[PDB]
Amino acid sequence: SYTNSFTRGVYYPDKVFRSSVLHSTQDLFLPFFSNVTWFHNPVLPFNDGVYFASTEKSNIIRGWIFGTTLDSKTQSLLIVNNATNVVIKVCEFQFCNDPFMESEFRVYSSANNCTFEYVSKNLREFVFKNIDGYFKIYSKHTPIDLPQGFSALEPLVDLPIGINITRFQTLLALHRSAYYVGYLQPRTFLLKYNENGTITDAVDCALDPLSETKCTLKSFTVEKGIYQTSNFRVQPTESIVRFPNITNLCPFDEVFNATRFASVYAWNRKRISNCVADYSVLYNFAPFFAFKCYGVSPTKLNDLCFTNVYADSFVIRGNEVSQIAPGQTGNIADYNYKLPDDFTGCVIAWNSNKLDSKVGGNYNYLYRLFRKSNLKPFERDISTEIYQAGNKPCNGVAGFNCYFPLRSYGFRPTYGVGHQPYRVVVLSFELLHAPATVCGPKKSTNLVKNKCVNFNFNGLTGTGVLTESNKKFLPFQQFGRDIADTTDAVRDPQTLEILDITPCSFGGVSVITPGTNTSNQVAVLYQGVNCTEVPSNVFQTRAGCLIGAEYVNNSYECDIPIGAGICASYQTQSIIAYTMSLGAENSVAYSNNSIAIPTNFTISVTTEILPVSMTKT
Amino acid sequence: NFNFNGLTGTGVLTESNKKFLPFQQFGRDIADTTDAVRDPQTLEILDIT
Amino acid sequence: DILSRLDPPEAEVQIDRLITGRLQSLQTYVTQQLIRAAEIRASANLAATKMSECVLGQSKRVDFCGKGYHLMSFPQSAPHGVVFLHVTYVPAQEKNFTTAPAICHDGKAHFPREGVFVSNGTHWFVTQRNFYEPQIITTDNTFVSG
Amino acid sequence: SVDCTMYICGDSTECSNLLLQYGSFCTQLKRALTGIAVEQDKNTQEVFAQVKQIYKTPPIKYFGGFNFSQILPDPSKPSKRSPIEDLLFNKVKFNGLTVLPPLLTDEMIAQYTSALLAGTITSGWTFGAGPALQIPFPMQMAYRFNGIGVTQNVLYENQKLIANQFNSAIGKIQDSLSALGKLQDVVNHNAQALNTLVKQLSSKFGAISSVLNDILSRLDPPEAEVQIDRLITGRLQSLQTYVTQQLIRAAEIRASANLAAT
Amino acid sequence: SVDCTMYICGDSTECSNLLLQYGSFCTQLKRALTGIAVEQDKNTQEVFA
Ligand SMILES: *[C@@H]1O[C@H](CO)[C@@H](O[C@@H]2O[C@H](CO)[C@@H](O)[C@H](O)[C@H]2NC(C)=O)[C@H](O)[C@H]1NC(C)=O
Ligand SMILES: *[C@@H]1O[C@H](CO)[C@@H](O[C@@H]2O[C@H](CO)[C@@H](O)[C@H](O)[C@H]2NC(C)=O)[C@H](O)[C@H]1NC(C)=O
Ligand SMILES: *[C@@H]1O[C@H](CO)[C@@H](O[C@@H]2O[C@H](CO)[C@@H](O)[C@H](O)[C@H]2NC(C)=O)[C@H](O)[C@H]1NC(C)=O
Ligand SMILES: *[C@@H]1O[C@H](CO)[C@@H](O[C@@H]2O[C@H](CO)[C@@H](O)[C@H](O)[C@H]2NC(C)=O)[C@H](O)[C@H]1NC(C)=O
Ligand SMILES: *[C@@H]1O[C@H](CO)[C@@H](O[C@@H]2O[C@H](CO)[C@@H](O)[C@H](O)[C@H]2NC(C)=O)[C@H](O)[C@H]1NC(C)=O
Ligand SMILES: *[C@@H]1O[C@H](CO)[C@@H](O[C@@H]2O[C@H](CO)[C@@H](O)[C@H](O)[C@H]2NC(C)=O)[C@H](O)[C@H]1NC(C)=O
Ligand SMILES: *[C@@H]1O[C@H](CO)[C@@H](O[C@@H]2O[C@H](CO)[C@@H](O)[C@H](O)[C@H]2NC(C)=O)[C@H](O)[C@H]1NC(C)=O
Ligand SMILES: *[C@@H]1O[C@H](CO)[C@@H](O)[C@H](O)[C@H]1NC(C)=O
Ligand SMILES: *[C@@H]1O[C@H](CO)[C@@H](O)[C@H](O)[C@H]1NC(C)=O
Ligand SMILES: *[C@@H]1O[C@H](CO)[C@@H](O)[C@H](O)[C@H]1NC(C)=O
Ligand SMILES: *[C@@H]1O[C@H](CO)[C@@H](O)[C@H](O)[C@H]1NC(C)=O
Ligand SMILES: *[C@@H]1O[C@H](CO)[C@@H](O)[C@H](O)[C@H]1NC(C)=O
Ligand SMILES: *[C@@H]1O[C@H](CO)[C@@H](O)[C@H](O)[C@H]1NC(C)=O
Ligand SMILES: *[C@@H]1O[C@H](CO)[C@@H](O)[C@H](O)[C@H]1NC(C)=O
Ligand SMILES: *[C@@H]1O[C@H](CO)[C@@H](O)[C@H](O)[C@H]1NC(C)=O
Ligand SMILES: *[C@@H]1O[C@H](CO)[C@@H](O)[C@H](O)[C@H]1NC(C)=O
Repeated sequence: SYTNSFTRGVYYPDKVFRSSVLHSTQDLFLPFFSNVTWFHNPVLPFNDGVYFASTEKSNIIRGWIFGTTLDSKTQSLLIVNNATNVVIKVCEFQFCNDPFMESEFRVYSSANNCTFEYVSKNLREFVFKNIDGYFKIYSKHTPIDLPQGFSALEPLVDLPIGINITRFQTLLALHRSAYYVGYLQPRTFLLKYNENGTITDAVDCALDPLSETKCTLKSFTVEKGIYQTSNFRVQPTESIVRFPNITNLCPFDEVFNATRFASVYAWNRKRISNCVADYSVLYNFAPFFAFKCYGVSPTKLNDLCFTNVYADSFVIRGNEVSQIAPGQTGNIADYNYKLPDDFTGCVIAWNSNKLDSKVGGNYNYLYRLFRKSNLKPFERDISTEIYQAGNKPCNGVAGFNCYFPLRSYGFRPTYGVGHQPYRVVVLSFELLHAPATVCGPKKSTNLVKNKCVNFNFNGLTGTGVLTESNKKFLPFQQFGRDIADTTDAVRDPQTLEILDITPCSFGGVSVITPGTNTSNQVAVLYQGVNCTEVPSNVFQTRAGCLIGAEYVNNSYECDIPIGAGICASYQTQSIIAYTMSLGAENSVAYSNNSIAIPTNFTISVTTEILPVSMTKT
Repeated sequence: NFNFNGLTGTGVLTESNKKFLPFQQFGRDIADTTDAVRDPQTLEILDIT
Repeated sequence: DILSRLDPPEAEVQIDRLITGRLQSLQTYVTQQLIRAAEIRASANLAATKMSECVLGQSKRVDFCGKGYHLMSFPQSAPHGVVFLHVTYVPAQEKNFTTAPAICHDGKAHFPREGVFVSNGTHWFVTQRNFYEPQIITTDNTFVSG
Repeated sequence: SVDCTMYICGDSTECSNLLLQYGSFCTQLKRALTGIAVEQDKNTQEVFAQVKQIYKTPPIKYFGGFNFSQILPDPSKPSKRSPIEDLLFNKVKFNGLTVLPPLLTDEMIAQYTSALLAGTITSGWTFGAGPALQIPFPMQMAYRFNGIGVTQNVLYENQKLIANQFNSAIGKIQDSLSALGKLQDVVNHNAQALNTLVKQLSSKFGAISSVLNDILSRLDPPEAEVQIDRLITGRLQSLQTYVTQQLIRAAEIRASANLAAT
Repeated sequence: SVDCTMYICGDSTECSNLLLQYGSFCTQLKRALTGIAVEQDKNTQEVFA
């Protein structure tokens, strides 16, 4: 259900005293004229405070339960009140799922680790809130569906508990031999204090189109006139990020498909240039066996930008792929190909048995296994000088202590894993000094028009409505600016069309009132807002859109001036708009031989008031 | 030079004729400046010229 | 709070922020009073001018000492200013008559010395311009030229 | 009218909580500018709205010779301006800034002027003190010469000469027009203050940048609060300069409107 | 009249370049003082001439 509150759930925001002072406060209240659920039970949410009213001469409500889990294994709050007085308590409980001679208290069956103790028709109101670990309760008991009136609630307790609350329940006294639940929202009120210091009236701000006013003037009585209270601001929808196309993919398609790879000792080296790089070819390309990326993650390859993308490729034995990695050793990684210790590239490696595995031995791929000292990172050595291990110089003849430095793999299809030829490719980035280079690919986003949108046109970030233009750029210019140097037109990278940009459509909001001593009807003017972009009586004026007043064809004396010849009055009641009357119409009976002469006169008396001084401060 | 449980100020303390609500410690004139306090021990309202 | 949770080299920075803010606000306050002070002074100069010209004399200036023809004014004091009570002459109850710029008699042109020639339908008289009071057309209230 | 929050911060919402920490400076700007806005419509009413009824001239429009067609409205126009008024009007949105329309349209002002012209040509000065009293215009001119110490026969015997000489003398006024620099200066002074107010947003005031979003994009909050606070102070000073000058300049146009009403 | 650069910096190149980060404040200062200096000669022509 949902009952309609009137002006309920207003409590003293704090200590402090205060006499006749229309004080403005911001805090957690129950909004005026709110939708409050009705119960005659289940676990209810908390979310931010609770309003709790009830009606009944007897006492049916027998405490509350609060907390996060409403169960054991964690501490919770329990508030009961027998015929003695209120008992606050905070322990770890075990609550009956249905809690309720003249014997009672079958609510819980455990009270461990108690951290707080305390002992000591009709409308009984409560306000519950929980801020910075403090659980506040306001209450008042006033004797008489709820009625209609105002009554401020005073603090009851101050409880330094620390407890978190997200849900709560209620407790009722059964028969063996009606309550409300609201919630609080951050609102602003204008509170009227009497000379005794109590709150006698209030105004809900951010509510009616009117009250939106009582808050601006800091009063509960508004005099007739027109008041500027707020503003209208159209909001943008959707976020469209436009960009160019591609131009060039920068063909990985060869380096990863070269029919004749290179032996490891003389490994090929292809350097990417300024291009478009789409690694979505890879991560979702072949089946692969090894793909490890050291500098950057495998998914963020399409949102960074690097200068030089080096690509190495070769073939090696199976169980040696564990050596293409920063800081390793072995006959292959020692001196055939050495990756540094601060690598930033990305290693890919897969099996290519069926493509580079011929029967009878395929002796093309060599791999050096003799050298003076280990290699340098990214260095290359292709010599064929005969090794020398002994002490007698070789003079370039194989034999004793003079070994050829190059051997060849084999690769017959009938090998086990770890000896079949694997193909390895490695990527390596480096950003020397370039201002910008090959980056990831750009995700477009279409392009809608005639809508306030959040746009980005390849770096140009802004907000506004996009419309077809009539400007003509030069055939090298992307966007235009107006006088005072603000962007007002762009060119779409893809379609090459010029589009104008215009902010949303804000403006002031004014409230037209006949005076609270006449009526509570009101009309609202949205200043220079078109009547199609505002979200009966809608009237368009050169000053904006007037809503809530009827426009008539008569002409009266101006009462409340709107602007551009339009005034408003409270006559015909209701609220209307119209065009002012300057005055009557007199037609003098002029002729070339007629005169008018007075035969009587009156003595008239008028006053004029003039300020002469001010206060000396 | 006075301090009433946190309220720091300067001025002359005199017997008042205001009546606070039975939960209020002090108050603030129009323009929100403290002009009266309650003594925590004796529970009497004093003006602070 | 600034001199209790900061060392001297750290509290100076926070005090300068308060001085700058409060000084800016106080300097704005005094500038706005100079701007308003010129306006009250200009109003007082107008009140002093009307005191001489409306109370100590009879003015012919149009709409300066009330609405109508100025007869007299009386001052009254007010808390921060002055109130003038303006007494004016206002004509009422006009009738139409017929006029002529001059009268021909003996071949000569006669003009009024201080009035206007009017006709009630059958006879011609001279009136004063602000109050209807006919007189007989004579050689005592007219002059001849041409 | 300037939107204080949109001028200083500009769209950003992290800024709004910081701007609230400077107190009521934005309230002062709105109150000060509203005072100007209300007075500018009152200035116009006091100069022109000095007539109760809207007077009209008779159809014939022939006042003993004198020819006033250059100052009376032209019935063959949508605007109903006079020939001379047509010459007079032929010679003279941003980041939170807006221009409000006047309360009185220029058609309504033209109606006040035609009422003053029709009252004067038919009843002289009598309608400003009471009821309008008709008198022939030739006789009105003769009283006016009497007021300056000239005997009234000088007009009555020379009526044609004075009317013909007047008609040429007024006719020369258009030649001197086809001057209004005092009216263009008012337009220029406000246009210059609005062009300067907007340009002052592209200033760093000694901060790392001049854009409150870019600061965050390349800096942590602890240091971004300081950089944004510097820009806020600078642009808040811009608004104080702007509003102070509008008040000083509005007093000058008010003194001019008082002279024109007098 | 006041030269803004001589007042603020006073023959200092480090300061003079820093003035470029404040925009057109000197433009406003020169026009404000010049606009009221021209009126001072007009004031004397209207009284005596
Ligand atoms: C790498 O090369 C192979 C073969 O050279 C390409 O595979 C072709 O696959 C498509 C899709 O099934 C077929 O339509 C073609 O006929 C195949 N080529 C041949 C010669 O038959 C493969 O597309 C290449 N890689 C990329 C990324 O394009
Ligand atoms: C960017 O790519 C799009 C396609 O994705 C191009 O769109 C073509 O535009 C021409 C006219 O210029 C049309 O005739 C084609 O039919 C369009 N193609 C498609 C698929 O719609 C666009 O021209 C490209 N932009 C540039 C600058 O080259
Ligand atoms: C002066 O006489 C004229 C007529 O010559 C009066 O004007 C007319 O008044 C009647 C109403 O009584 C109107 O219906 C006519 O339209 C008027 N005529 C014109 C041309 O306007 C006028 O009332 C008389 N004035 C006085 C003060 O009695
Ligand atoms: C001039 O007008 C006044 C009214 O303004 C006339 O005086 C009134 O006369 C009537 C009729 O005798 C009385 O009932 C009123 O009491 C008088 N008013 C006042 C204020 O005394 C006066 O008679 C008119 N004069 C002429 C010559 O007609
Ligand atoms: C704080 O303690 C003092 C005593 O130190 C209390 O003073 C008593 O006040 C009552 C009246 O309220 C007197 O009848 C007693 O005689 C006082 N006692 C003494 C020793 O003077 C004071 O009431 C206490 N305050 C509170 C709020 O309980
Ligand atoms: C114009 O005024 C004159 C003077 O009042 C009027 O003439 C007199 O009228 C009275 C009666 O009202 C007679 O007793 C006199 O004998 C008249 N005098 C003369 C010299 O004849 C005259 O009637 C008025 N005209 C109109 C049209 O009212
Ligand atoms: C009032 O003056 C205007 C000129 O300012 C007269 O209108 C012009 O009259 C001449 C002939 O004398 C024509 O050639 C022009 O074409 C007329 N101008 C227009 C705009 O029509 C007007 O006739 C004068 N009125 C009187 C009653 O003499
Ligand atoms: C409560 O508010 C809802 C809208 O939120 C409305 O539909 C409903 O009718 C209201 N209930 C009552 C009892 O007014
Ligand atoms: C009232 O309830 C509290 C909490 O259960 C208990 O401690 C107290 O003894 C009760 N009083 C009586 C009279 O039963
Ligand atoms: C309460 O019990 C919990 C375990 O359920 C324990 O972690 C906590 O220390 C206990 N509190 C006290 C005060 O003993
Ligand atoms: C309450 O829950 C929040 C998470 O929702 C947690 O961060 C916070 O520490 C809790 N408060 C207490 C007092 O345990
Ligand atoms: C409370 O206020 C009423 C007026 O509403 C006044 O008559 C009464 O004296 C006040 N009570 C006290 C204790 O001041
Ligand atoms: C204002 O209210 C009072 C009663 O409080 C009433 O006498 C008066 O007529 C009202 N004024 C208007 C303009 O309605
Ligand atoms: C509002 O927009 C519509 C088009 O959507 C246009 O026809 C209308 O003239 C606009 N109103 C104003 C006041 O500009
Ligand atoms: C006002 O009159 C116009 C014709 O001049 C007519 O079209 C329009 O409907 C009228 N307005 C009302 C509200 O009757
Ligand atoms: C008097 O006015 C009429 C028009 O009403 C005009 O025809 C006539 O010429 C005028 N008489 C004189 C003498 O100007």
